[PDB]
Amino acid sequence: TATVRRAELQISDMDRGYYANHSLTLAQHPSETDERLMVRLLAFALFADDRLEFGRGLSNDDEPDLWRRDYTGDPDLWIDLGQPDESRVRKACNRSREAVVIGYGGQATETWWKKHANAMGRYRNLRVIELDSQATEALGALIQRGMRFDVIIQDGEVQMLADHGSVTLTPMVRQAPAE
Amino acid sequence: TATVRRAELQISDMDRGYYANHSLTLAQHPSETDERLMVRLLAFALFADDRLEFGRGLSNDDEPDLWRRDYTGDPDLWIDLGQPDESRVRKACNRSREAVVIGYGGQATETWWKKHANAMGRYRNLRVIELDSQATEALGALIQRGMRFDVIIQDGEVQMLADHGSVTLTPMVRQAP
Repeated sequence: TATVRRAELQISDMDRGYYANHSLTLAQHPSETDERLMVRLLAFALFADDRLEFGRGLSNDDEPDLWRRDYTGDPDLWIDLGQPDESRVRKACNRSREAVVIGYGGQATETWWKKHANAMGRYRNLRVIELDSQATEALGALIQRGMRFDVIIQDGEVQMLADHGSVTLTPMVRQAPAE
Repeated sequence: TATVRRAELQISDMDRGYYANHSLTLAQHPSETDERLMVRLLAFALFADDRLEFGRGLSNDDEPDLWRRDYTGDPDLWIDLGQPDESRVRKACNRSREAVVIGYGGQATETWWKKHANAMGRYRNLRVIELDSQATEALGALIQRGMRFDVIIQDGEVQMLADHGSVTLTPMVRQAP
């Protein structure tokens, strides 16, 4: 039994020049924790677009957790949460204009990076970011069936502000595509 | 007219606890020696951040060699290479959260420090480092149009490793916040 959540995001991104409002619906898979759901919501806010959509990346074969696809269907942006294996990383870079991995697993994610850092330099269209695990776990505690967040982004720092609590974190960029 | 230099850096910095890969394009100003191009690439590695940028070149006096700026436009980090005037350092320190002076050149740097130590000590947000001139010269000889370096930093010692060569150095911290 999946459960559907509503999320309203009022986004103020100083870094992007992005100000918009998003009325979202998220189906929480039975295997998806509250923490992972909120990381997906946060991911949407970090990359928010009129055309960004949640994929069903948890019936895990073909889709990312989030994606923006061009007007002919091909992925422009492919976002996978967690610690995808090498083949999943390779696939995403090969399949999409930009691929993003968003890790949040604490020591596991640092160890994963140091293990694969030399390797992942082989990709030029990959963005790897790491979120502090204690912050994501605090963010998961703010989960509700009907949510409203101000997402304030400024100088690489993100605040997720609701009437019932707040979490602020600074995503760590391990790798970004060449501009 | 600028010479386009691409560089990939794979940084493992055990002193900052900073681990990241960076893909950069530098414009080697026609007046910029290969040595100081590589010093500038090294300066990025020493202070690497996703929001660290290269300033415009010798063509523009008034920008630092590298900087990180806030949404406001205030420099969070201000980095000058060589022997800047004390008045320029004073102004940089006043407008930026931290300013950095990276000395390279050899005998140029020591005398600049013999003259300026006192006045610069009253800017408590200033960092001043000196790079050995033998090392920066060796670093410059490793220049190419498409460069890939592993950068390992531990206990103040930096190793820049490429397929075609390696350089090790220990920057000398003359002043720090």
